[PDB]
Amino acid sequence: DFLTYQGADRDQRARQRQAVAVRTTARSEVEAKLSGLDDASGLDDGRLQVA
Amino acid sequence: MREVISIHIGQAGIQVGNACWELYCLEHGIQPDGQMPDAFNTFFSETGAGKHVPRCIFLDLEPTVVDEVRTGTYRQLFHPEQLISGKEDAANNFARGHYTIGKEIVDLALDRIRKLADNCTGLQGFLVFNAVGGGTGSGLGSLLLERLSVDYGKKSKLGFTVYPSPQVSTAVVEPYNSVLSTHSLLEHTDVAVMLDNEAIYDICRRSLDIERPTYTNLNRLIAQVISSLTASLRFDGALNVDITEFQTNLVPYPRIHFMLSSYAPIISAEKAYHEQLSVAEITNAAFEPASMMVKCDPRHGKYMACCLMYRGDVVPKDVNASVATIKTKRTIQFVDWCPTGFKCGINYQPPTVVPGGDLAKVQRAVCMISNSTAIGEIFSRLDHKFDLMYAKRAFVHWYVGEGMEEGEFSEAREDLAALEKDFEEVGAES
Amino acid sequence: MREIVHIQGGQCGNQIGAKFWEVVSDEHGIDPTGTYHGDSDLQLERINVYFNEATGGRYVPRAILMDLEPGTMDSVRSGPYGQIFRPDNFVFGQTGAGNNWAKGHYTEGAELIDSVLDVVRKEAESCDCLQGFQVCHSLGGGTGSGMGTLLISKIREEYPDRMMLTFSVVPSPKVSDTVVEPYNATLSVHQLVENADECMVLDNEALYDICFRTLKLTTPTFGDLNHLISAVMSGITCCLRFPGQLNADLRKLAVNLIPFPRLHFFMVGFTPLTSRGSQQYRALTVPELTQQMWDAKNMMCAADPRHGRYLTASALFRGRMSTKEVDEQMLNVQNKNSSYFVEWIPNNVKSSVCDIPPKGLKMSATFIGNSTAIQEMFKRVSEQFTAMFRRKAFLHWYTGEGMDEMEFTEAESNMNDLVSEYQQYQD
Amino acid sequence: QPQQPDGAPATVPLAQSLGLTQDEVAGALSHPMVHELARSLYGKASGATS
Ligand SMILES: Nc1nc2c(ncn2[C@@H]2O[C@H](COP(=O)(O)OP(=O)(O)OP(=O)(O)O)[C@@H](O)[C@H]2O)c(=O)[nH]1
Ligand SMILES: Nc1nc2c(ncn2[C@@H]2O[C@H](COP(=O)(O)OP(=O)(O)O)[C@@H](O)[C@H]2O)c(=O)[nH]1
Ligand SMILES: [Mg+2]
Ligand SMILES: [Mg+2]
Repeated sequence: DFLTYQGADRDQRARQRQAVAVRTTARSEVEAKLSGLDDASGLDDGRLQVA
Repeated sequence: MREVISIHIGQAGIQVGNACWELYCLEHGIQPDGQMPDAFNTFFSETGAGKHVPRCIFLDLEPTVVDEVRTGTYRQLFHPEQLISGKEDAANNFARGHYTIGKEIVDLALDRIRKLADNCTGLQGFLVFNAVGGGTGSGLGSLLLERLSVDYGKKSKLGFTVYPSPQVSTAVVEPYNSVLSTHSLLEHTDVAVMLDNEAIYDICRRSLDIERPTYTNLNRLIAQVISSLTASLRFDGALNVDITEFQTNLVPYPRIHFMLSSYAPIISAEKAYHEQLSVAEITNAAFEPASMMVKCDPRHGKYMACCLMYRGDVVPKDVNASVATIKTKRTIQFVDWCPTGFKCGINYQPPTVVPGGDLAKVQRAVCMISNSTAIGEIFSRLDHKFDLMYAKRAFVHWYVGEGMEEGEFSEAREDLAALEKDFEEVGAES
Repeated sequence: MREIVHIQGGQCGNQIGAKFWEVVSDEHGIDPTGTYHGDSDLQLERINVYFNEATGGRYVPRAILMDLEPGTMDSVRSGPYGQIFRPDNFVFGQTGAGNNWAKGHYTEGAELIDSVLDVVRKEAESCDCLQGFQVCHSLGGGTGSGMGTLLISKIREEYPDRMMLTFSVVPSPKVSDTVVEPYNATLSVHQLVENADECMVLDNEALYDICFRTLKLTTPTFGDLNHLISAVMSGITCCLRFPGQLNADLRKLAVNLIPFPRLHFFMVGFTPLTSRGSQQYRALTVPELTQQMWDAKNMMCAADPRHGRYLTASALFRGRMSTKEVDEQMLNVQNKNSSYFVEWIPNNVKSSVCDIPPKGLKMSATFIGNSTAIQEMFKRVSEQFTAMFRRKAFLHWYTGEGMDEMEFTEAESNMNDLVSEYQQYQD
Repeated sequence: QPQQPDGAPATVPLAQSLGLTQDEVAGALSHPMVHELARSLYGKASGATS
C-alpha cells in the first residue's frame, strides 16, 4: 500500500506482456491457417471433378 | 516508446488535423469524449485513469477555426490549452506570420512543445502540417521550424505541406508565400511530403466518383496517408518501418528531401464489390501517374527512391511479385545509380473506415511515398508565376511595411532556382 | 560435453531463432514450460549442447537475444516456446538502427555492446568447454549487420580458438526490402572475412523458390521460411547432440570444408523436402535424399552450383542407414560429373552419419557446400554497391555518423579480393 | 403503380408500421450519419441517383 506505484508499474508491465501474448497467439493461429494451404489442401478438386 | 508529436499550423492544419484525429481515435477505439470502452502511445498519452489526450498542438492566428474544434464534436478530446488561438490572422501575409504577429504566439507554441517533450519518453519525430499558400501556414510555419531546429537538434521532421496548384488556387499572393516559405523548409525539414489540392480534386473525381468534393473529402484521404505512414509504429507488422527508416531509405542527399505521395485504393463501396483488389492490382494503382496526390507527371522525371507501406492481409510474397512487375515496366523509370529503390512496409492491421467517409472497407491498402526528379516541375511552375509577380513588384507594399526587406524576395529567388539546378543534375546520368 | 553459445541479432535473427529453438526444444523434448517430457534417454543425454541446467529442473537455452528496437523482442518472448529464455538475456536498445550500418556499428550500437559482452562472458565462463559461438543475423539490415559484426569482432579477440558459425541472409536482386542494402551488406562481408570462422550463406530469394516449387506452398510466410533455416541450424550440430556411427563436430566440418582461410563461405541445402500431396509418392531411401541433396533447386543460396566447380562438399546424414551406400552415393556423383568438382582435391565430399532422426521424419540429411559459384552473390552485391558509390548516393546517413569514404573503398577492396580468390580456383 | 388485389388488407403506413419513434421521426435529418449521407448526395451531382 505504501509502495503502490511499484505495484502499479509491475501490473502495467504484466498487462502489456499479456496483451502482446494474446495478440501474438491470434496472429499465430491466423498464419498457421494460412500456412496449412498447399496441394494436399483441397484446391481445384472441383475442376478435376467437372472435367 | 515509439512516440511522435504532430504540429498543425494554419487553416489547412486545423482542418486536416480534425480529419486525422478522427481516423486516429477510430483506429484505437477512442471515443470522442476520451474514454476507452498499448498501441495508442504513439499519438495518445494516457493521463491518469481511463483518459487519453492527443499529442498535438492546434496553433492558428485566426481564432474562428480553433474555437470550431473547441465547440465541435471533439471538445472533450483535446486538452484545451494545447489549442492555441490568436487575436487576428496573418491573412496571406508572409511578413505578418513570420515577423509582426508571429513573435507573440511562437513563445506560447514552444512552451507547449517543451511540455510535450518532457512528457514523452522517446520522441521519434515531428509531423508538421501547414499550407505554404497561406500567411499563417507559411510565416508561422517558417518561424516555428526555425525554432525547432535550434531547440531540438537532429530530430526528424515530417513535413506534409499543402502546395499551390498551377491551375486552381484560392488566393492571389500564393506565389509570394510559397517561394518565401521554400527557403525555410528546404534547410529545416528532414522530410517534405508535397500535397496538391488539384491532384486530390482529380483523385476524388475519377476514383471516388465524387464530382463535387469539398475540403472535408480531401482531408479524409490525407488522413489515411498520414495514418498508413505511421501505422508501422502503432501496430506490429511483418516488416516494420520506423520514422528514422524513411529518411535513411528515401533521401540520398541532404538538399533533396521532397517526396511525392499516393494512396492506392481510393474505392467507393459500389466500386468495391465488382473490383478484385489484389496486391499486384493495387501496387500498379500506386505507381499510376494520375493517382499521385501532387499534380505532376512522374513520367517526365526519374524515380529516385520509393517507399511502400502495405496494410492488412498482405503476405510478404505477393508484394515482392508486385515489385518485380513494377521494375520490368518500362513506363516507370528508375535512376541508374539506385538499383534497389524500394522500401517495403507490411502491417497486419487493415485500415479502419470512418462512418460518413466516402472510402469503403478494403482489406489491403498501400501508401506510396516516393522520391522522383519530376518534382522539379513542381517548383518551376511557381517560379514562372513568381517571376511575373516580382517583375512589376505587385503586392510588395503589404510585405515591405510589415517587417520584411525588399531583398528577401531576391534571396528566395535563386534559392528556389538552385533547387531547380540541383534536381536537374542529380537525375542526369553520367 | 561441448557447448554452443547462440546469439541472435536484429529482426531476422530474433525471428529465425524463434523457430530454431522451437525445433530444437521439441527435438530434445523440452516443453514450452521448461521441463522434460522426452520418451528416450538419449534426448536427455546431451542437454548441455544447447540448454543450461537451472534450479528446479528447468532447461534454459543458451540464447542471447539482441537488437536496437524492443518491438521484435516482444514477439519472440510472447510467442510459443518464448518463456524458456532468460529475461536478463533479453538485452535491447530503444533507438533503432533504421537500416543504417553506420548507426548499428558505431553510434548507438556501441553502448549496447558493453551490455552484450557482459551477457556473453557470463555465459561463456558458465560452461566448461566452449565448442564455438553460433550467430544468426541479417546482412541487408542495419541492426543485425552493424551490431552483429562488431560483436563478431569483439568476441574474436576474447576467444580466438573457438569456432564461429554465422548464419547470414544476404540481399537479393529480385526481392529488395531495403533501399540501402548494398551499403550494409558490403560493409558487413568485409568485416566478416577476417573474423568469421565459417559462414552459412543464406538468402530470401532461394527460400521463396524452395517453398514455392518444392513444398507446393501457395501462401508462404516468413515463418515458413524460418522453418527451413531452423531445420538446417539443428542439422549442422546434429552429431554434437546425439551419438552416431560417424560423428562430426563443428571443427570436423571446418577442417574439411576450408582449404584456404579466406574461403569460408558455404551454400546450404536440406534434403527431405516434399509437399504433403507428394509425400505418398516418395520412397524414403538414401539415393532419393542424395538426388535432392545435389540438385541446385534445393540449395538455399542464390549461387547456382552448375556455374562454378565445387571446391569441397559435406554431408550431415541423420537416421538409421547403411554406411556403404551412403559412402557409395557420395563417390558416385563425383564420377557422374567430374567437371563440377575441383581436380586437385580427390574425395571432395565429406560424410557423417547420425542415428537419431528428427521429429516426424525417419531419414534426413543436411548439405554444406564450399563452391566457387558463391562469387555470383558477391559480385551481385558489389555491382549494386559500386553503382551507388560513384554517385555517392545515400552517403550522408553513413558519413554523418563518423566514417570516411575510405572505409567504403577498403570494403570493396576486400570484396573484390574475395571474388578474385574464388575466381582463381574456378579456372 | 399496379392496382391492389381485391380484398386488400389496407396496409398501415410505414413509420409506425415498422416502428419508428417520435424522436427518430422528429430528428431524422438531425442525425450526423444522415448529415454525412446528405453531404455525399450533394457531392454526387448527377451520379447520386445512379
Ligand atoms: N486540402 C486542403 N487544403 C486546405 C484546407 N484548408 C485550407 N487549405 C489550403 O490553404 C490555402 C489557403 O491558405 P491558408 O493555409 O488557409 O491560410 P491560413 O491558414 O488561413 O493563414 P492566413 O490566411 O494568414 O490566415 C488554400 O489554397 C487551400 O489549398 C483543407 O481543409 N484541405
Ligand atoms: N528468412 C527470413 N528473413 C527475414 C525475416 N525477417 C526479416 N527478414 C529479411 O531481413 C531483411 C531486412 O532485415 P531487417 O529486419 O532490417 O534486419 P535488422 O535491421 O537487423 O532488424 C528483409 O529483406 C527480409 O527479407 C524472417 O523472419 N525470416
Ligand atoms: Mg486564416
Ligand atoms: Mg572424431
